[PDB]
Amino acid sequence: HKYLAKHGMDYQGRVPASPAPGMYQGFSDVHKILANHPKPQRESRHLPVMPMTPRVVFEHAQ
Amino acid sequence: CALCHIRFRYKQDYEAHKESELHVNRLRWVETMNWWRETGEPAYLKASNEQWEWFEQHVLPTKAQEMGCTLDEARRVYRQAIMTETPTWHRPLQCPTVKQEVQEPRDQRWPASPKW
Amino acid sequence: VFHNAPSVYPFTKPFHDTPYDQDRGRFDKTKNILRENKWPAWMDHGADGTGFGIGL
Amino acid sequence: RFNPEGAGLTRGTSAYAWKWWHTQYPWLPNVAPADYVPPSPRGIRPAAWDDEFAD
Amino acid sequence: VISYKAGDYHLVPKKFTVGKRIAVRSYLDRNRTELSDRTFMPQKNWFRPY
Amino acid sequence: SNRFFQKFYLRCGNCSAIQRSAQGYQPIANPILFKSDEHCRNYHDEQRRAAGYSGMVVTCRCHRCERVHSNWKVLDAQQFLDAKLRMTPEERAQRLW
Amino acid sequence: AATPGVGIAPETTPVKYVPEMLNIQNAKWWNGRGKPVYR
Amino acid sequence: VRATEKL
Amino acid sequence: VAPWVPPPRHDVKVTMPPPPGGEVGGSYGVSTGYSDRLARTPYWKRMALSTYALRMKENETRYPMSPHREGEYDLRYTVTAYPDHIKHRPLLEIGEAHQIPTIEIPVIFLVNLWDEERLTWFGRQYETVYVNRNVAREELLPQRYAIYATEEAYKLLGLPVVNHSIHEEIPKTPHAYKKLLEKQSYTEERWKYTIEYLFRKYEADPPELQDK
Amino acid sequence: EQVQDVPTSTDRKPTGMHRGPGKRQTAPKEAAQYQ
Amino acid sequence: VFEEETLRERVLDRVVEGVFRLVPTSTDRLELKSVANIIDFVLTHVTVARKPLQHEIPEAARTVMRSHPLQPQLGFVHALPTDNRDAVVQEWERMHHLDWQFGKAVYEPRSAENERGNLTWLREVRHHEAREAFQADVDSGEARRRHMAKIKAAAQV
Amino acid sequence: VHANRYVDHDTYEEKYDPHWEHNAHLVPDQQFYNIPVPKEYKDAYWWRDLQ
Amino acid sequence: FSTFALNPETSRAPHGPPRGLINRYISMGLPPWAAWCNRVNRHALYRMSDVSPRSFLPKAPHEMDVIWMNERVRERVRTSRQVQHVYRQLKYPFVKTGIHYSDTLDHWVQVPMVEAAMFEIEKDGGFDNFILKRSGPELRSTYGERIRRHLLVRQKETQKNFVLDQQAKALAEVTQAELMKATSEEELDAVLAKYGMDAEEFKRLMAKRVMEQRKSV
RNA sequence: CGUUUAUUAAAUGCGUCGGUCUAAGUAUUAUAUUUAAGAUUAUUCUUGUAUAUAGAUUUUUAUUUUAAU
Ligand SMILES: [Zn+2]
Repeated sequence: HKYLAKHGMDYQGRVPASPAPGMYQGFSDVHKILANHPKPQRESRHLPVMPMTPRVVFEHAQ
Repeated sequence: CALCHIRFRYKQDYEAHKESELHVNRLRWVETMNWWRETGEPAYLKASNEQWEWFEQHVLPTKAQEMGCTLDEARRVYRQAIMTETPTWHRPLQCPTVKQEVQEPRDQRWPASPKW
Repeated sequence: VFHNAPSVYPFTKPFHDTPYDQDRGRFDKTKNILRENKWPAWMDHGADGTGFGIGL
Repeated sequence: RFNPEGAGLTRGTSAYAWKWWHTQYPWLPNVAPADYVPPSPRGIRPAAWDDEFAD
Repeated sequence: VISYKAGDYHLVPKKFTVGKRIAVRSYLDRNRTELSDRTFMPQKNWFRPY
Repeated sequence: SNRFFQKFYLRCGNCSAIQRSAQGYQPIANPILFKSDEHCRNYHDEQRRAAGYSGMVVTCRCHRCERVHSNWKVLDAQQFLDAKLRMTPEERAQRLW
Repeated sequence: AATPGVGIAPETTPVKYVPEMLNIQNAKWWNGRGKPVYR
Repeated sequence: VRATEKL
Repeated sequence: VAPWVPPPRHDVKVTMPPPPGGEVGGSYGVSTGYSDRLARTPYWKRMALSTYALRMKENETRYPMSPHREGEYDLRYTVTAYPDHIKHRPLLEIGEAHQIPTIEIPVIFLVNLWDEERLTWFGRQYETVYVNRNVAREELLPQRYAIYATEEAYKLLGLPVVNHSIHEEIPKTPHAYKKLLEKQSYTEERWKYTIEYLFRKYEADPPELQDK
Repeated sequence: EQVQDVPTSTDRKPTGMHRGPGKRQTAPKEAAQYQ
Repeated sequence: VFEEETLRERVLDRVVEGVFRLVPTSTDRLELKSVANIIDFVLTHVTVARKPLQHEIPEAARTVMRSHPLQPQLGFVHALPTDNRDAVVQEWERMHHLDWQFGKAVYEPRSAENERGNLTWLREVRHHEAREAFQADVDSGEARRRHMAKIKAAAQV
Repeated sequence: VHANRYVDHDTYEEKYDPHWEHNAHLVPDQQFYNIPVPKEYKDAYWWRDLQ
Repeated sequence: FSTFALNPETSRAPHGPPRGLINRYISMGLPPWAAWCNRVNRHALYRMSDVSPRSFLPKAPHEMDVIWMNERVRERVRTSRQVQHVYRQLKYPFVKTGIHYSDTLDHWVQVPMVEAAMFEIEKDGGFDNFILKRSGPELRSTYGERIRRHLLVRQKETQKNFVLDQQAKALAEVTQAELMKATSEEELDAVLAKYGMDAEEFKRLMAKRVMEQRKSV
């Protein structure tokens, strides 16, 4: 829906996982408007860091 | 029959409607209203004028000298407001009956009456 | 005493059901709006994942 | 259950609209950033638009 | 003279009114089919003056 | 229908002649064949006179300008003494009786 | 969860059924919370 | 501007 | 917490309490006024600041009436301090049907207005006309053609003050109105009831003796 | 009185769209109009 | 909707840069993608251009409004009632013509007043003509006399 | 406090009206001792003078 | 109550204290519905003598919005049909949409008001005066206090917009003594430059006026 | 094929069908119901409710409701 519009084709390739930095920035509890993936990032290029939601910290505690 | 808001379900009465007491009466009413607007009103308030202006020129001159005032001033003592007249706002058309019917003992009882 | 609202009987009764409404009282529930709280955010939900700043 | 960036929302309210019913958040009206001041008839003309054009 | 045929000024502009009486509008008369141009045409904006 | 007596002091508007017009005893419409409209509006109307002609046009003929009009201001009898006591002894012959 | 017990009156006539309409006694000393407001 | 308009 | 409790409403007189509230504009329900300014100042003080010629002007008993609410009985002598219920009664009593008919009010026209349908005059300029209650409010007043014919409206315009008794009494029944039309037809449009207007028919020869 | 031939009806559209007794007949305000 | 870059640049260099010689920032170029928004963006940056009206008064006329007897009270704008709250809850209510309704009024500052039927205008133009008439005495001096007649009524008593 | 204040055409501020304080109706308050308002605008505060 | 046909008015009861039962309750001020009480306890003839009316306001006096001039929701005790059950009910007044033209603020304004206000408005000379002579706790409205403010401004704006006509006529009068002769149209600039009342605005404004001499003919 | 306080030809549920709705939601739709899917078929006849109705009642049966001794 963003490759089809800008390229005139079906993507016809494996889509990258790990949503691009800058997507879903207003969302707060994504977890569904995503896979259970983390909120992607800021629109930055800094190294990926898990936004330590209360959930991620619990997994560390497991 | 939009005139009287009537949908007709049975034929043979849609025919007998045009002279029905509902239609013919609604005909008279929506007509006499036209009469009032067509001829009446533009002539009724014509005469209402042609008598007032008669007064304020044929009678009020002499009347203003009776108050000892100026002529223009009396046109606010003899007509404090011009209550024109409409179909919707007539003062009683007929001065009510002066000789009222005589009361009677109740059920035509004659030597007075024990009860009411 | 449900009708402590601006009396408007033939018009639409603005807000009627919406969060910022009259005819619902003052010390009511349904006041999530008023989430504005003087206390800093971090002390009612921790500064990070481990609920650090939490407390009184 | 809200969806910010929802291409509805009137684009002023994406936080205040989580509250408000489904039936009332599309209609919530556009107002201002609450810090945007009215268009002000001040005298600052674009840097290079210049007079003759401005006049 | 100032002519006047009656049935002229309604006291309320003829948009906000029924024959006489201002009419009620309450976001329930309105459809959601307007406001659906938002999917492409973005809402009005307040461009701050530079 | 006023069971009780009361005299007002009506002040004309044309000549301000404070004339007094009383209200006698006019008996109640018969209760034997009762009529609910003619009674309960006889009574409610009676409070409206008893409170100094509250919601009624006053129609009495003047004594100074001999004519009947509807221009009277009903004076409560301590607004009357406010007026009567404050008129030179000659105008008491003019406006009062 | 709650109940006014009065039943919401029309939005035009906001008050039908005052408790006095039923010859109710609500002295502050009798049932406590009594004394009405239209008073 | 009002004093203007009189003249 | 009340810092600076206000002073009583009408405490302006030196040796008598201020009139009760409500009468001055406040809350009814209490008969006797009281002001702690007056009750604290010892008696000689209250007799110092005042001469005998003055107390007889503020002793002054306006007994039934109220000196402040002009025209209404003093609310410290009624059965209870509330306003007189009887004078200010709602227009509909507790049982009657609302058959208050259409009423036509007097308005002072301000511009020579000339109907183009009846081709005659709604009203000359500066003459009071009895117009409908919902022509006046909705068509004659919003445009500046007319105003009401109140006493003070006459004062503002330059006309001899005339008392139309504008809604001095509303009629609650058609035949209770069609009597009020008879009263108002006499005071207002009086030329209808002259010995000269009752005899336009006869200012000259009885018609049966004139030419043809 | 010679004017008592009031048509027992009137043009006014009957309020009360549904149905019932007393519809579409003269009113004592309309009976004084035609009079 | 001027969305595709090829279309926006085809309009922005011509109308907002060419015709008007305006220049839009990057973040506003985002929402500057419709005929409705192009009109407003101009109609803010051209409204912020009119030199703020310069209230400049002369001197010769200035001394008139000073010595003139009748001066203006001029504080009323504050008495006006405030409707301050969240702008959305304040403007949601004006969902329709809730403007002149229920004791509200869109007060636009008015500089001239209609004189016909305006009670509060005739209510003072007579009170003024009752001030010019009283002022006539003090001009001639019948006020001082009629005022000096009180103290001679209030002296021998 | 700024209602009915002759603006003077030198300092463009309110001239000190000595009369104003006499046509002023001190409406009370909790965070203020007694706010002064001109007489004409007194009735809008009818509840606070009753509270 | 007397039985004769024509009972001319008189000072006192002509035939002794009026007989009958309903004359017994009128002789004590009560209304003629006391004839239908089964118990007339000392509270009852208090209750029904209307010493203080059993009648209240729908909302608080402070929160009241719709302009109820002098009304309450009086309860009307009705007796039912064939089997006479007595029940009571609260009867309201009739509130109309008061869509008036208050010429103070030269625009229509709507405040819902009981019928009794739509009469006492016209008895007061306008809608605004009815807002203005009533006072606070008397006009116990809330809309009436939002529209009194605009009324108090848009009056003190007329008075302000009046003194314009007295500061303008002052200039117009005092400048005419310097528009005295049409010798120099370079001087008409200087007199206008004196009061800073520019020419380009005045010249065409007078032109539009002589055209208005031709627009009005 | 689910689901129930004395646990099931209880009551759900899909389809069809009847009625309602084009100024709050898409009339191959959603409200409001009666039935029960699948497969055959779905008969005869009307006195009342409803609809339509014409100041109302009283009258009055295209479809629907209930009825058929
Ligand atoms: Zn007289």
